[PDB]
Amino acid sequence: VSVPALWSEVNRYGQNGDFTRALKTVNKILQINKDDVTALHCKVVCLIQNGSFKEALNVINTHTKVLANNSLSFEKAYCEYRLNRIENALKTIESANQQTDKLKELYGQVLYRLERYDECLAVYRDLVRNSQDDYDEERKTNLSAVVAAQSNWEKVVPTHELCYNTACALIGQGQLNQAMKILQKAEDLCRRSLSPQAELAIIHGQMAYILQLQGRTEEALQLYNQIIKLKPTDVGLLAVIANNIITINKDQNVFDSKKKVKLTNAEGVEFKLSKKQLQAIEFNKALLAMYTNQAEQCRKISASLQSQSPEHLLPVLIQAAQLCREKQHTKAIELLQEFSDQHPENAAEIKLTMAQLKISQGNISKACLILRSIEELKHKPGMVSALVTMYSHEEDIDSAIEVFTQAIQWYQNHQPKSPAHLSLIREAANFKLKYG
Amino acid sequence: PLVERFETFCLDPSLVTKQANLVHFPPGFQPIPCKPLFFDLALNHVAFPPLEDKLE
Repeated sequence: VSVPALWSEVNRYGQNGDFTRALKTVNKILQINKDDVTALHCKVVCLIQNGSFKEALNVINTHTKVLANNSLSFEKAYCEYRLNRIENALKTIESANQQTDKLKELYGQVLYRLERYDECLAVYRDLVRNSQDDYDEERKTNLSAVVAAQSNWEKVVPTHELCYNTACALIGQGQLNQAMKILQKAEDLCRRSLSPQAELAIIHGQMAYILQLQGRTEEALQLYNQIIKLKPTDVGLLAVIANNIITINKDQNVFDSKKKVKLTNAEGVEFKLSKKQLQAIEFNKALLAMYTNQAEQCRKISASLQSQSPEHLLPVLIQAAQLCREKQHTKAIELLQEFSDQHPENAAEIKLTMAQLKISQGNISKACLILRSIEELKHKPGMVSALVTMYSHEEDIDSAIEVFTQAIQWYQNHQPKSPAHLSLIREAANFKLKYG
Repeated sequence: PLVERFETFCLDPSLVTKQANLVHFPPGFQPIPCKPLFFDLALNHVAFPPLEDKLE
């Protein structure tokens, strides 16, 4: 059959939409002639569209000797990225001779998968502002997803999909009341759309999160159970819902907690979820192991998490909890002490826990001493109240009034005439009245 | 817990007995929000090269 005839059939079938028989005639062209770079480009494109990224990767690797010229940089990078080989895809995109729009957008997706939200946000801003196409709403909701992730985990102040992502961003920013209203607006936009229930399942999964945050635990649990029973096809959403149910259950529904944990560790979960989400999952299952007498695996998870130095979730406390549960917590004393010493920026909450441990049975004076050592939160009305009542327990009146004086002086230096300031002055005045 | 009560001057005499309740010990669980909706648009960019140079 004449080669232009096969090319015309290939073009017609490629614009038709299906690709299997297009691949069959492309490889017929290949067996006709071995040295047409367009034929192998069509072959790798057909393989990518058919979901066989490994086969296209193998073809590119085997034919790299003859490819040359422009090279299949974008196709190889996309095959690596879809094969979770993000690290190699980074240099595959970076080592390309020329940068195209497809390469830039693939690079943005890879950077999102790398949690490098700054460069990903910049490149996707450039993508939205520069490239115009038929999926501009998809680009908008992807940029909104990036900013929502950054605001939720990196602590950065910033259609139903875009509304849901805006609700996610509001959740990250700390707003909860208007998040429910925006999620209801997105629920309306979804309900008018399909009349495909997984897109409503994720909306309800985010709704139940807000319900749990505000204290409405029962409705959140019912929503989570109904979402789980609806069986959405996603895997990351199931992990998020499962660990939120973990947090709701705490140490009560351990039998369902094991089920949620087994749903939390599935195939592809480590790639769909962020690193912060995975670390919080590790923290949650370490907590569950602690509450389920599993100590060795709890310690293993805690050590593995500490090896990564988490930004927000300090796991040494869990280990301290371990040494508090087995009643030989004298080692925990120096453990938290040295952790606070090595990490002055995180020492404050560690010493706050240290104080509670040093009021557990006795040695209250040392507890007050380590409470005083927390300079960051020293002049707070609650902590000075605790110090005053502790000092009054053993009648250290002078220490209590001197604590009052330091708190008052610091408040005068920083925020004079505050309502909390005047409350402190009046409380100190009446305490001195009732204690000379 | 007292960690979430760093305001006012409640007497809360539980602080001097065993049940101090200064902080969440054992530490509390950490729920995570659902991951934002992201779209793999790069699947839309894979297509045949221009065949106009090699058609009939």
